[PDB]
This record gives sequence, structure tokens and C-alpha cells, in this order.
Amino acid sequence: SLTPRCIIVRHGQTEWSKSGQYTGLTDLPLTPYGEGQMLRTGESVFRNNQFLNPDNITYIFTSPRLRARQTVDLVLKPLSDEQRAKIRVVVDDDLREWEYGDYEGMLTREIIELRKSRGLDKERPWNIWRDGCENGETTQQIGLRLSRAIARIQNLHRKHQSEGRASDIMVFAHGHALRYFAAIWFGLGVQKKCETIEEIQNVKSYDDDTVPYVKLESYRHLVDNPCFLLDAGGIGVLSYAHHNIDEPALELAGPFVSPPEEESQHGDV
Amino acid sequence: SLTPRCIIVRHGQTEWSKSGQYTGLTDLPLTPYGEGQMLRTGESVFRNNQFLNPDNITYIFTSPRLRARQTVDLVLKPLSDEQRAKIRVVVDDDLREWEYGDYEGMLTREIIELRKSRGLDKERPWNIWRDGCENGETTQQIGLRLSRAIARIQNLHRKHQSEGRASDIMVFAHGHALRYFAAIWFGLGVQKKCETIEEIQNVKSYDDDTVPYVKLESYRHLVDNPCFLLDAGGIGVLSYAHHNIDEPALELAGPFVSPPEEESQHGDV
Repeated sequence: SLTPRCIIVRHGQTEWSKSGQYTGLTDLPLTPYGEGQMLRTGESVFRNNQFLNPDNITYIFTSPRLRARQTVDLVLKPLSDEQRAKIRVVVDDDLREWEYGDYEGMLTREIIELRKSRGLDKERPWNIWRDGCENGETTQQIGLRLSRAIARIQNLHRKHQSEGRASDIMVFAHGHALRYFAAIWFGLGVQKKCETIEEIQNVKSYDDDTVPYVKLESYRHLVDNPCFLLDAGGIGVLSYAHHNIDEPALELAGPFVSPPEEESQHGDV
Repeated sequence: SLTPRCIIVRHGQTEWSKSGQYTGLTDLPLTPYGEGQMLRTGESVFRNNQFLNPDNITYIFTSPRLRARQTVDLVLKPLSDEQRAKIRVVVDDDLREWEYGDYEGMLTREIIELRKSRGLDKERPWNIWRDGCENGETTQQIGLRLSRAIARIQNLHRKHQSEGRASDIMVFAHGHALRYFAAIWFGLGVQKKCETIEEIQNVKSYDDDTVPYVKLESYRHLVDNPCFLLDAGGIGVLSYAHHNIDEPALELAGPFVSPPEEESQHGDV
């Protein structure tokens, strides 16, 4: 049985993303170049079934944003209808971009200037991962919501594996969000217990009965930059050491997966 | 001008790697499956110049091991002689696999059993990133050599970029070593100053005048598992935030690089 993966994909280029602007809840479309960019992506990741075999895909999660949903269609173009029917696509609000608040639409340079004029960052420079965004999200808020996504996904993965099924789940979302996502997948940042009303409640971010909700004891958030680079159309491959869904890991993935019988990993413990 | 990348590739499958055995200085060849594995990889990475353009490759570093060297030839089969003449290949002893010492050739379960019989790991289970290997390397020793290779690589990157050249450097090495490499690339583990005689001296690990030696002030080593997965023939993409060689980053790399005019990244600071 194949080791499960969660394969994260940033939406294609939008106008703001190309220009360095922070795009959160603003619902921009893919630019023409962005479209072609995701069309060629899907083509390249499905080519001959070596990197991604549509038979092994169980779930595809998507941020509600247009740009992300557009990317789903475009990347999945090489699939047949038969292939598409076996796959569940779930819209999940937990997957949105960091809510930029006051900073929506701005450039870094501008954010710094705006904050400076407000008396902020007097001792150290702004750092979104620590500080979050005025009238937008703190690092804890996005850590939390991403953690519930992750736990849902890992839970599907465990059930699938335990059923003897291979399972590739995809996530199409955003630049800050996915870097964040991948950072906590493999253990960066800090563990915090779920205490406040927000930290405990079911905010109902998706509507799909076949995706069990995972009620978290605790969650993860970052306090600093994880140092990931993720351009539009960038892909990350998240997964597991020693076939153990308890040892989440970031995969340095080559163009094709080895069958378990041909894999090269040391044993656990 | 394009952001430089250090593209790390684990050697193809060997008989020991396939079976879970620790392969350090033992100089195994690729299995036939391994060869085919890296022939197909090279083809897939050079396919249409979108992921890797031979034009942009300046340096290829390789561990001295046979398996790594074999992989270099195999991955580069798609190249013309003209293309290969513009690329320098540098054998670097600093890029070898962790020296497993007493554990060479063994399996993890076997390592644990041997250590337990010696009275070790009485309070917590063996962890190589903290503990290293009996009559092999400490984590600090491999941290050190890897740090020297990185420093030399980032050095070339900076020079090439400052000369207005793109720069893709490849590194072909090993499972533990590469994960370790990527881990320190982007900031995991701990900074330690170079104090002891080993920590300061030039061990002369490669022989190529065109590669400047970098005399380190301090270096990095891990103290725990960075949680990367890296099969035989796996590939990671290391790089930089905001085109600043001062901000090393791991890239979640899609099938193709965007021209800087098409890239989607927030400004720095």
C-alpha cells in the first residue's frame, strides 16, 4: 500500500500576486498567463501517471477563493470523467489566505510605512508570522484554522491507509497559508492548547458529510518565518516517515513515486 | 536575472538502500532499477527546459561515492556535449553520507538492539541527529562539513548573481546528508562558533580552484529530526526569499520556474 500524501498547490497568478500585493479575501481571477500556467501544471503533474495517479486521489480541498477554484479546474483538465467521478472536491473556508485586514491590497513597503506612521514596530521590524495584521488575523488565528484542516486531512489519510487504500489528498490555496500549512505539517512553530471559545468551537468552514470533523485538544501556530518559497503554481509535497501517519514529514519529491517494494528508507524507532 | 537555486538530488537505488540498511562509506553501485530510476529522472527534469535549463547550470557538486557519481552521469544523459562543456562538476568529500561507524550496513532495529545491549539509550531512544554513531560521526561533525559546502555554494550564488548571471547548482549526495543539508539551508538546528582545531581547519575535501574556499566564523548542526522525507532519486529545491542570497529558503517548487517579471512574491523587509 502507498504512503499517503497531501499535495499542496498555490493558485495560478492573479494581477495582484504578480505585482507583490497582499491578496486575502479580495476575490481576484487568474490572469490569462496564470491560466496557461495552471493548464501546463496539470498536464505536467499527470503526465504518464508517474508523479500523480488520478486513481490514488481521494480528496481535493480548495480555499473558497475564485483563483484557487479556477486552478482546480485547470490542473484537473487531463482527467477523464470516470476519473473525476471517483474524486471528491471540498470547498473549505479554513483554507483561505491570511486575512490582511488594513493591509489588503498593499505592498510590503507600504505596510511598513503605514505601521511606522502609526507608531508601531518601534523596536523590531514587522513580521507577519509573529505579529499578524491590524483588523485581520493574528498568527494564532490562522495557525488554529489551518490545524483543523490538517487534522481532518490526516484523519482521512489514517482511515484510508488502515482500509488498505492509497490516498493522495490535494490542497489548492494560498502563498502565506500554504507555507504556514507545510510549516506545521512537519513540526515548526509552537503547540498551544485549545482554551478560548474560538479555540474550541466548530466554525463550520466546509459542508461535506464524508469529511469527519476533528475536535482539536491543542493546535499549532508559528511565531516566526518558516523560510519557504512558494510562487504562484508552486507545489509542495507533504507526507510521512516510515509509513507512519504519526510522523508527518515534508517530502523532497522527485518526479515519481517508488512502489513500497522499491522504496529506500531506514526502518523506524 | 533568475533567482539562483541549489537543487539537491539523492543518488539512485542501491541494494542496501532498498532494504533499509545504513549505507555510509560502503561504496555500493546503483541497482539496475536504480539506473533506470535516474535515467527517467534526468529526462523528466530536463524535459523542455521548463524545470531546469542546462544554460543556467553553473556547478554540479557530488559526494565521492560511486552511487552519487553514477547518478550524475545518468541524470545528465539528456545533455549535449556543448551543454556539458559549460558545466563544472566538482567531487566534494564534505558531501558524503553520515559515517555510520559501528552501524554500517545495519538496520535500525539492529542498531537499537546493539545499543541496548551496550547499556545505551537508557533514558530515551536513540536519535541519530542528536546522538550520531559509535565510531562514526557526531551530529556536530556532519553539521560542520555540510555547513562548509553550503557556504561555498551560497558564495558562488552571490558572485554569479552579482555578475548578473542566473545560477543553478546541483548537489548529488545521500539520504541523511541531504535532509541535513536542507535543514540547515533554511535555519533549522543550532548556530555554533568554530573553536576546536577541526572546527577551523581546511580539510581539503575537494580539488577545484574555481571553487573559492569559505573560512567559516561559525557553523550549523541539528539536535533533532528535521522531518524531511527523501527517497532514492528524491529531489529538493533550495533557494532564496526576495532574490536575497541573505535569506536562504526551501522552495516548494512546481514543474516550472516563472520569469522574474512573472513571479508572485511580496516585497522584502
